[PDB]
Amino acid sequence: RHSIFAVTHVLIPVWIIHYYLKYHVTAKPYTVVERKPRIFPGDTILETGEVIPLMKEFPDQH
Amino acid sequence: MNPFASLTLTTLTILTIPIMMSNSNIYKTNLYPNYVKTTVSYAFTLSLVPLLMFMHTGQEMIISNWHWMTLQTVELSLSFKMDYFSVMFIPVALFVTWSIMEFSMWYMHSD
Amino acid sequence: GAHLARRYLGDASKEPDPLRMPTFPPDYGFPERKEREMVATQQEMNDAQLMLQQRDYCAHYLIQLLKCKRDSFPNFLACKHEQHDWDYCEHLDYVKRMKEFERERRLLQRKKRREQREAEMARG
Amino acid sequence: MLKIIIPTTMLLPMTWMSKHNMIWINATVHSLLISLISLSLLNQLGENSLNFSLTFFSDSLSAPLLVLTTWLLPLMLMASQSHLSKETTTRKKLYITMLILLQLFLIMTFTATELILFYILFEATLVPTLIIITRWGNQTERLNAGLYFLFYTLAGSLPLLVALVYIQNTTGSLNFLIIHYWSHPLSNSWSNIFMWLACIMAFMVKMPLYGLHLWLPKAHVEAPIAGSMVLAAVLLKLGGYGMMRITTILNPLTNYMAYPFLMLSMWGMIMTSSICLRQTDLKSLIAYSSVSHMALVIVAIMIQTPWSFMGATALMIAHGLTSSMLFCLANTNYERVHSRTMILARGLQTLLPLMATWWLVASLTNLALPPSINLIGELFIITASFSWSNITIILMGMNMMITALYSLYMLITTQRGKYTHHINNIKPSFTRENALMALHILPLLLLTLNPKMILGPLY
Amino acid sequence: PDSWDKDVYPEPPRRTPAPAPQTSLPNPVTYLTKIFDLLVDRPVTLAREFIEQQHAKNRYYYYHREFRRVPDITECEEKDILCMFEAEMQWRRDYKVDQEIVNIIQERLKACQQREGESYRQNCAKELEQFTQVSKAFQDRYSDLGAHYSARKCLAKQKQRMLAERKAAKEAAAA
Amino acid sequence: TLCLGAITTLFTALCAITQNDIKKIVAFSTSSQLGLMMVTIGINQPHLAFLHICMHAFFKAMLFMCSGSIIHSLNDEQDIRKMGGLYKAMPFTTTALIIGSLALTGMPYLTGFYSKDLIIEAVNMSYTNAWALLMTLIATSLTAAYSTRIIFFAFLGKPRFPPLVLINENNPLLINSIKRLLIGSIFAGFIISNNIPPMTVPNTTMPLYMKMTALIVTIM
Amino acid sequence: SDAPPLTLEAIKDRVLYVLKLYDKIDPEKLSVNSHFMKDLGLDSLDQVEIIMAMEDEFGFEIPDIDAEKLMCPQEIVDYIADKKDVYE
Amino acid sequence: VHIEPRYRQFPQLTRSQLIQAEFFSATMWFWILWRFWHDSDAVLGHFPYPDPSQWTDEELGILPDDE
Amino acid sequence: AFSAPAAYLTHQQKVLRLYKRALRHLESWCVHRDKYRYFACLMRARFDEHKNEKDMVKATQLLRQAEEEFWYGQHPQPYIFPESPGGTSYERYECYKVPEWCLDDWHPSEKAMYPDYFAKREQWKRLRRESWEREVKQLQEETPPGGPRTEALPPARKEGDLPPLWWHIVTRPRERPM
Amino acid sequence: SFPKYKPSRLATLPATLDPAEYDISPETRKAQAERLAIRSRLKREYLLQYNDPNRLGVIEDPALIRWTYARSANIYPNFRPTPKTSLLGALFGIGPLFFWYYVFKTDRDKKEKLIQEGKLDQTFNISY
Amino acid sequence: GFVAFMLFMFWVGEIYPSYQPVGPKQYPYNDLYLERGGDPTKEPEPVVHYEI
Ligand SMILES: CCCCCCCCCCCCCCCCC[C@@H](O)O[C@H](CO[C@H](O)CCCCCCCCCCCCCCC)COP(=O)(O)OCC[N+](C)(C)C
Ligand SMILES: CCCCCCCC/C=C\CCCCCCCC(=O)O[C@H](COC(=O)CCCCCCC/C=C/CCCCCCCC)COP(=O)(O)OCCN
Ligand SMILES: CCCCCCCCCCCC(=O)SCCNC(=O)CCNC(=O)[C@H](O)C(C)(C)COP(=O)(O)O
Repeated sequence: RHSIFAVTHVLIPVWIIHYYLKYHVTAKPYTVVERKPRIFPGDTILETGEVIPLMKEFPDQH
Repeated sequence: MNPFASLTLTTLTILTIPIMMSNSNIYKTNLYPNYVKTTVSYAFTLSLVPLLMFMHTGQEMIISNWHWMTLQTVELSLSFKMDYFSVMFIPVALFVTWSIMEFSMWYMHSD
Repeated sequence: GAHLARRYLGDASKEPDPLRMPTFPPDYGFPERKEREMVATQQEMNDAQLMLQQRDYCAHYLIQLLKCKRDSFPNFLACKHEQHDWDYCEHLDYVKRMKEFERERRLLQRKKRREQREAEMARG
Repeated sequence: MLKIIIPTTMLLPMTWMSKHNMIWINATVHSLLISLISLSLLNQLGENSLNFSLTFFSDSLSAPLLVLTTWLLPLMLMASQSHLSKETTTRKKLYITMLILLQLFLIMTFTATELILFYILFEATLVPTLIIITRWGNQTERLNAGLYFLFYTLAGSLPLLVALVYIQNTTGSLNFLIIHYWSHPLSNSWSNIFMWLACIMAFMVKMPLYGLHLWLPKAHVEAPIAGSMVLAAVLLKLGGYGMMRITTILNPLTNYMAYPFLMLSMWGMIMTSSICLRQTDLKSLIAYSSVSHMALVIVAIMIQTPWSFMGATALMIAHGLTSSMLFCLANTNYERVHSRTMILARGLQTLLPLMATWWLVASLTNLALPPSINLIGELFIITASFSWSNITIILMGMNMMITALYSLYMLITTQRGKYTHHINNIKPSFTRENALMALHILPLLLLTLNPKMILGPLY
Repeated sequence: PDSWDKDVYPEPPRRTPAPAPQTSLPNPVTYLTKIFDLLVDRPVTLAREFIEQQHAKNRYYYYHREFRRVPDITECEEKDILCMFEAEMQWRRDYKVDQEIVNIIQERLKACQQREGESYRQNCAKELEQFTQVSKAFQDRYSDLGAHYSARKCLAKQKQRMLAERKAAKEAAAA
Repeated sequence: TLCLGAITTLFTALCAITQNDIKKIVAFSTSSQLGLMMVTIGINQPHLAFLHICMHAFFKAMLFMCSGSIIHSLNDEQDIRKMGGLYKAMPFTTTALIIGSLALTGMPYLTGFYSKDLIIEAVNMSYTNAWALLMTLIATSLTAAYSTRIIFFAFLGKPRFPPLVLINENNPLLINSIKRLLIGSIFAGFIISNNIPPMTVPNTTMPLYMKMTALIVTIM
Repeated sequence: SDAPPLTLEAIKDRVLYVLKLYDKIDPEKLSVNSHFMKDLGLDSLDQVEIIMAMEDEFGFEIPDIDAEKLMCPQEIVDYIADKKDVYE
Repeated sequence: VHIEPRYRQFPQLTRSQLIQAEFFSATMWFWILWRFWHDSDAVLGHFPYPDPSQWTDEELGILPDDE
Repeated sequence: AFSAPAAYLTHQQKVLRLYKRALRHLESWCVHRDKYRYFACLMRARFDEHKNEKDMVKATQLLRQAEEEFWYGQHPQPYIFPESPGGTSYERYECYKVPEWCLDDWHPSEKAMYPDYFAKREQWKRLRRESWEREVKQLQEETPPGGPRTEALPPARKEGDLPPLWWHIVTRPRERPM
Repeated sequence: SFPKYKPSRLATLPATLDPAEYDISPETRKAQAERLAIRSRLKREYLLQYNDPNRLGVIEDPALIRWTYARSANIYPNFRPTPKTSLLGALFGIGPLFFWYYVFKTDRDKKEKLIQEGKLDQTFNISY
Repeated sequence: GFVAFMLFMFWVGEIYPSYQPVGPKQYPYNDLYLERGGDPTKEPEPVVHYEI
């Protein structure tokens, strides 16, 4: 009975919402849309293995 | 699936549970204000996580979960924007509300 | 600043118009002007999704600052050199804009002197 | 459609052969069952209407109105049995018979395929209402009210009848399907102008349009509670529905014949909302609020757009529910203190907390709080009006402000402050009254979850 | 998922960068993500697997209704009520389908605007152009019809537009 | 938007400096800060305005709770003319309200600094209405003016409350809530400022007197 | 909690406390029954000032029509007790 | 913690409230001093403001008035 | 509030009320106690300067310019006690005041709780019922035929009488009812 | 001596600045006595019913009845068609109607003739 | 008087704005022609910036 509050007010609601989003909301197009991640020079793309080249050899005004 | 959407919606959803319990026995007891304050504190703690995700990768989202009605060419859906403004303001508001409810437990004791 | 006093209280015809400048050709007083170059390509800025107002001639330093912030996320006190470099590049851009303002006002004063004094020697 | 009509007709011998102490129970139970059965008409098609037979048809415009009528009968029975307790058995049965006959006429009116049958039932609804007002009203003014209720209606409807028969002489039919499929434009002539006026002014009087509305405060104030409930919730809408049917033959004349009515509706909407701010009688305030909402409905129908028609349908349903609830709320306090003066009984939140909650929710729906269907209809009408002309917002927004100003005003006057000291007969709320308020308010809120069911044919 | 057609609702190939840690500090996002997985996603997945197992034991189908093409209002006689009725019903169905086409294009536009972030003005040009074309065609077809629109009124509007275009072309051939 | 914000912030700050109810003074302070938010919207700095919203929430809520603790201790008295020397009698409340007033006035490296300091610099360094800029600077001075009024009248001097002293702030709920928002009002500015991506081009080059203008007008 | 419930003894003690700090009143011959006019030889202005001092003492002000006729400490104690619902 | 009224005397104080108030005042002051020691430019600016008058005509491209 | 008003205020009463208002507004202007004491002594001296004026026309005109000076120099935001008519707690607890007759409408289950309280309530109701007619008779006896002249009420005068019209004064809800 | 306060409709003259309260005649005192007597007689009439143990319900107030009746039902019988009432009715009842008609008709004429010319920018306007 | 004075002074401040002694901010690719709405098929007029 010590943590009975966090299992009925947090764990149960997040079970229902995650089930609802994962299997019902995302079953239709464009219901959950994220902006694409930022890509920087030198990054490696996980999906295709592509590598973005670096950025044009700064004049290096140090 | 990305935990971002589930956590952002759960933070908002769990705030409504005491409103559903307002007709229960706890509402007639003297433990109701503490229960509301604890719910708000838990909501703030949960909302801290999407903020960390955004500060890590700049993650933003829109969730159109429930389609309400279609007016010929205009679709009205229950949609939530989870950009920088929302995911930054929600924890700040929850933190302030938590402090103010704890303060109200003492300020309004004899009400 | 004092430029506002000169334009509003003094002769405005001798003072640059911030909305309408430069009016003199960029190659007028210079024999050879090197065109300002850009390091970051259009695709790199588009993929970084910087902002349409952050896509200036200092965008490459901003890109490295953003990448460094993302890479060392927990340590938010690690992107100091990149922040300094971006700030320095923006400061140089602002100094260039101040130089352009001063150049254009000097050119306009010199133009007024030459035109009205060749008129003065042309009226007698 | 007879599956609704015949049980309603059977309500009459059932109440006339019931035991003296069983009339209310039987009537309430069976009217509720009839409402449940009528709830099946909400399954609508889109393309075309449900054409049961040559005589009766159901549309996405008719079905919500029918359901509202069948639902309003049990609420009226519940609200009537308190102040009719001392009445004899025969007169109680006669009162219930008037209510049943009114429901029967309204149900047939909303589903008639042919315009003369619609007109005949439309006039037939007058007689039970007149009898109810002039026989069971409380004050001496009721008689005058009855006269005002009668001759305002007939002076509008008698020309319509003439126009109707004239139309059947030239078109050959008054069947609404034939009228809609074989519709032809109206030319710009004096004869066409007067036929337009004859086709429109009866529904204008029924709305009522500002300037033709003087019968409504009298009739709604002097009527008993069930009379006021049916007059505000359903009878006014007889105008709107009628207009939505008859404007199909009035194009393109309505393009310019509608200007005086639009000006009257917008300005008089402002005027009646302002009148609500200085009103000593609590029922009169509700009546004038109804006038303002119906003015907005008139604007919606006159501008002839799909968004305006949808908004008008939604606002008609929402206002019916809200105005009926407000009249019942006022009647509870009237039966407490036997006066309609708004400032007599004050601070009632201290003495009746749950009834205060009911008052608050009714006031919120009256001022169109989102996402209630009241605001859905109001916003659709306002958007269509803005498309009609951008300056309309100036009036529309103004109306919104004044509406809130009087709604909360009512709420603040009767519920807040301190109680009147000498009034010591304020008993706790009965279960009947609380249940009546709940049965008003819960369907209104549930309609928010499925708004299309009240958005009409244009959805 | 494969529930919807990817040609009707397209999306770009979804490039995501690989994590490139630059500090020895632990990443709280990854630890919280693992906790969320283990305590939320696994039980939800198990419940869904049970529900899908139950659905598999009871498999039945529903069908999309196909409507024949009937003659339209153009080849209906003036007072033939039956042909007019069927043509009007077909026209109403076509109007509904056109509304849903506009809805699909608007969904594409909205999803593009959200997906592109700060680059939406340049990277959603194709969606904007598609919506412009569809919106213009829809406005030509159905605008200004009014409260009681019918296939006859749409036909009259199209005939008026055709007359205007013919007169414009005829006077352009004279210049 | 810029002109509306400027007139709002200066008018409300001007009203605040003569008020005697503590809640009224803090409410006029809230109105003035909202006017500042509107002026930073008007110079095309929406992210800076949002940052000010987040920063101002902390110390304005803390200031209201400090006022509430004072009111509750003095038997529901809200007039500063009847609040005497509470500096020693209510030490934690005095500390919290001092820190909140310092955050409100833009004391460096506090929550209000990272927001307010930047807004003033951006208004100083933009093509802007001259009257609006002057009004914003005057309102910045008036902010310190009414903060001084609150502190001086409520905490300094000799007692002016009724002789039956009921002063008691030793309740864990009050102390803990104030403490939480106090830690917020001290560190949230730095944390949030360093943990967000740069959404603006920074003003890196400006004359020194223009750099120090906000502090100078506050000192005045 | 809030202030302790008020008692008649406390009200009387505080009224006499305030009166004994008034310079125009002899502290030792002042009684709860002393008339301000007949026994203490004060005038109407002194009575107004005494009423104001009592209002400051108890944090509430007495209307003039009531204040005009409080002519002895016992009358003030009774008025305060009746106003603040004190019975013991 | 039970605290009583005192009637025209300074109220009774606890040690906890005094130590917490002092601790948080000291925390604020230490934070300000520490940040100013490490991030002084944020108040004082980091880059020098140029003087436009110290710029020659050659580097700004102004001819000597005779062309 | 407890005293019946008279037809008019005497000159002495008007002068005293002006003195009180002026002192209160001076205290509003002079926030600090020592300064207020100094200027209140000055006000008292200036006020005593004309205490022994005999010509009532002169005293009346002096009162007139005193009122004019007060209206010109009053504090626009004077201090108000929290529960005074302009105060911040004026009618704050009015919503918690419930009339005693409401107790008659309680369900018998509600009255099953608190048996002793309702026994004493029945005793009080019996007292009021038994005293009403004597109160009415005393009011009729003591009232001049031309109706009452003021709103003052008489006390009880016999052995076991109660003062007429006492019930609603005695059974006030409370000042802090909840 | 000091600047004088002048009253207005929404900021009335204070009692202490009212000369009528300083120029007192015996008839003024007797009128005040009559006013107090009327108030006292009404107060006794009210309090005899308020404190009545056998009284249950509402104490009907004839003043409230008169006020509501005068505000509602007594108005038309006391109305007389007058140039003042005729002009006020004509103005306040008809002038706004033609004002709004002119405004809306002018706006719609502009919009319609601007649609005819093909210059209104109606792109993306498909809902109405 | 206060409101009229504020309106007049705001109008004056609009007539005589405040600004810094700088030239326009410069952007690389023809003032970001493709970024601000594109239309990449019409050869935009080249905006060239030079060092100073
Ligand atoms: C209290 C509220 C009651 C409800 C109010 C209902 C409002 C109904 C008003 C009807 C609106 C318009 C009616 C007819 C449209 C035009 C009217 C006329 O004024 O317009 C001019 C008409 O020209 C002249 O003005 C003739 C009309 C003047 C004679 C009529 C008397 C009007 C005086 C006002 C009487 C009050 C009416 C309401 C009584 C209660 C236009 O000139 P023209 O385009 O060439 O002719 C058009 C007609 N054609 C095409 C058939 C040829
Ligand atoms: C609550 C009060 C409401 C009052 C409503 C009164 C207005 C009703 C509208 C007019 C009523 C009678 C119209 C007749 C029905 C029209 C049918 C028709 O088309 O007949 C016309 C004939 O139209 C008429 O004759 C009507 C003329 C008016 C006769 C009665 C005059 C009464 C006063 C007139 C103005 C009042 C009407 C509008 C009042 C608005 C509401 C106050 C044409 O027929 P033909 O003879 O074949 O001609 C074809 C070639 N052109
Ligand atoms: C601070 C903001 C506003 C302040 C401005 C106020 C200006 C006021 C300045 C001075 C006021 C006067 O001169 S006041 C002039 C009034 N003149 C008289 O009163 C003459 C006759 N005397 C009496 O009637 C009694 O002695 C009486 C005095 C009543 C005492 O009576 P008791 O002994 O029976 O109490």
